[PDB]
Amino acid sequence: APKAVLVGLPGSGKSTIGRRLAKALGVGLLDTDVAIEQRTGRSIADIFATDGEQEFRRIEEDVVRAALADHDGVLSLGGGAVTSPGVRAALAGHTVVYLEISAAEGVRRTGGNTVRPLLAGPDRAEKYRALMAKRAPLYRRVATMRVDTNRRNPGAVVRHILSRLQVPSPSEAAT
Ligand SMILES: [Cl-]
Repeated sequence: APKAVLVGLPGSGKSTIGRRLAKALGVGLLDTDVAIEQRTGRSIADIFATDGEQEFRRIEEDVVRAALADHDGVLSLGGGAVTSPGVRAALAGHTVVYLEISAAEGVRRTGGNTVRPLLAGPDRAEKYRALMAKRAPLYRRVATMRVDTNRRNPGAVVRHILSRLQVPSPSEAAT
């Protein structure tokens, strides 16, 4: 079972924190979005377009269940997995770390390298705030560890998580 399943919105630093965390623990990193493409031979977009959302969500659910069963390291969950009731069921009992950010932090962090994001018009930011309103409540439901990642460096976020994922040395009996 994973040492940690990471969840959060775009902008939360999920990819960089996942890698860093796996590095510090010395464990494997498995990303469910990448795993779906590796198991199907098709892009996320292709599956959506041709089989439809519900079927994408069944395929993802299967992948996530397998990963929770078989992976021992860090599991980075794709952004919409938690909309699936079966995913939220399958997560129960696991260690689930929610990289929590505000709507405003997220907007700022997903603007890219352009210097004047407001000039492209409000639609991208509006769609981002909508997503957060739909996903955030689901992430708070499934979390076992919430981590405030607003204006914190990824290094400090990794330390925070490691301080709360400690494993005692085994007893002589255990050995
Ligand atoms: Cl680190």
